[PDB]
Amino acid sequence: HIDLSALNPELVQAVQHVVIGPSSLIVHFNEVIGRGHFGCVYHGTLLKIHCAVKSLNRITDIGEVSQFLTEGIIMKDFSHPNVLSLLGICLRSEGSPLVVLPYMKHGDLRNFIRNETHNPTVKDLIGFGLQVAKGMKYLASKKFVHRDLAARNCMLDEKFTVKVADFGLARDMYDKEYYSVAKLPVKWMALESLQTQKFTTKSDVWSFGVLLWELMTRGAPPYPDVNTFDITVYLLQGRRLLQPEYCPDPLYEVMLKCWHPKAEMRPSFSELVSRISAIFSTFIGEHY
Ligand SMILES: CN1CCN(c2cnc3cc(C(F)(F)F)cc(-c4cccc(O)c4)c3n2)CC1
Repeated sequence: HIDLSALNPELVQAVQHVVIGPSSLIVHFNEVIGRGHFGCVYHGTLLKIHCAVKSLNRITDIGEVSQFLTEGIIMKDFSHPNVLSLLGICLRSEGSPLVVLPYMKHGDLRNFIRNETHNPTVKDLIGFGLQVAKGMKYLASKKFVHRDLAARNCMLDEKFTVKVADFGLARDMYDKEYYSVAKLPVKWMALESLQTQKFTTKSDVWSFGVLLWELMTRGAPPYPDVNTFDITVYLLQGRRLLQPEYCPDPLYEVMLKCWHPKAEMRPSFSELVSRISAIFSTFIGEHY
């Protein structure tokens, strides 16, 4: 039970445009979409917009709630077609605060590409990669470092638009099996992050490379037989993930660039969009 009467009335005024009235949102607590460490996600309907609603169970304090509000306002103004949007936040006199997010029909991108009901083409796969690159170009422009880029942390909507997710108020550990313990996604991490536990846009690029390998393999696990404690040495020896069977040569060249051991020699996300755009354009799709 969070004491809403204690919130500063001026902060409450400043946050209003992120705020969703309890009266405008039905949460279907019956219908669980999924869960992370920080909370369960439920189907909801927003005044009718099908949405995903996440109950942030580790907000207890009034101080915490006030930070949450300010974070919501900040994150609400992020806006790009390949970055997950924050629809709003909802505070309740009982229960944890709620984060309202668009519903993503096709779930996470790793599960989609592993699903036997769908058969994306090589072009579709490259296209997913390009879309992540565009969304990351946007985040990097805002000086926002993801720190956990991976196919499992991108979502797919009904139009097969990819949205970079798992950041801001949606940040969580949703599948613990890919993190080693401070839980680290070691098989996605840049060589220097393994050594220092610091992350930058240049380390996001490295992870993006691994993501592109996940895409082109249709969701193979990276380095499954290299132990967590051996991966730094493996990478120091210059060894990398092998070219996927259906990955075009220039696209594997792009991946190797992303895994350069000198962070400063990796491409920018702008250069990735450029390079992947070109490679994408060499494939004929259904209508163009
Ligand atoms: C059967 N599938 C039907 C679509 N599914 C959807 C649809 N939209 C989601 C939106 C979000 C968002 F971040 F926006 F809150 C989050 C999830 C999601 C949340 C936790 C685990 C997970 O794996 C997925 C969504 N999961 C999954 C299950």
